[PDB]
Amino acid sequence: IVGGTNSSWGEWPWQVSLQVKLTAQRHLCGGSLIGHQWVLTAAHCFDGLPLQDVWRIYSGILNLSDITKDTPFSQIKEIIIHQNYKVSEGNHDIALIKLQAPLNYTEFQKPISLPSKGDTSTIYTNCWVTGWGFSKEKGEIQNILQKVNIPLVTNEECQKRYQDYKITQRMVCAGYKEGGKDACKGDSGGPLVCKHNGMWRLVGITSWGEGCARREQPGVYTKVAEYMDWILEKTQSSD
Amino acid sequence: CPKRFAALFC
Ligand SMILES: N=C(N)N1CCCCC1
Repeated sequence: IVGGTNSSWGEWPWQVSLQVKLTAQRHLCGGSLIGHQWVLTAAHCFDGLPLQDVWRIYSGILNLSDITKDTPFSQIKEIIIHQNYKVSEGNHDIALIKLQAPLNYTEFQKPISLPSKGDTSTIYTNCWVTGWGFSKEKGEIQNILQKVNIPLVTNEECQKRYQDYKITQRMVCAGYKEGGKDACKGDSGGPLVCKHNGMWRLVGITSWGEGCARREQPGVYTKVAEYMDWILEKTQSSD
Repeated sequence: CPKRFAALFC
């Protein structure tokens, strides 16, 4: 996260860190707990290995440097990548992770609310993006979970900034014209959440953009509302 | 995965 600030405990209790351990352990992506055994993230987080014994999923963690050998983590039972995701194209950048065991809910480990299958965001005037990603282009992972407040931008205005692609109704864009606040490398798969009437809810999944926090280059997010039929079908079927 | 995506190795 570029231009953000350090979060406090309980602000973002759905945020998870998706890490891999081979010989060394590293944070690769964000994710959102959406149910007691389900995490929602980006499909592109799995380009590279989908052999899921490598993954360690940390929840209830605000500061990564706080992680030790004894810190509990979740393992992966199943990975469900959207059947129409193609890495080169970038459409349908969404994936579900089923955990090997359900998690007990606490003030620091709770699911984010999901939108209904057909909303518009114009009530979403207060949106935030979180993660442990770089604080600048060619930066490094941040220890304390970062938060940043970013305005949503219309797909028409987003499309102007990206003539090379492809801005569909299944994407949502957010950013500042002057730049300086944005998601960045390591923030993939994490939440774009908006607060409405005192309830938070998941509007987007951090996906792509040109560089980080550049002027007139907003962040592009998978629009969760447009995949709610898919999310319901896959999780009900698997359960 | 392409340059525009945010995974570390994209
Ligand atoms: N929002 C931006 N800039 N991103 C999204 C996450 C991948 C890196 C680029």
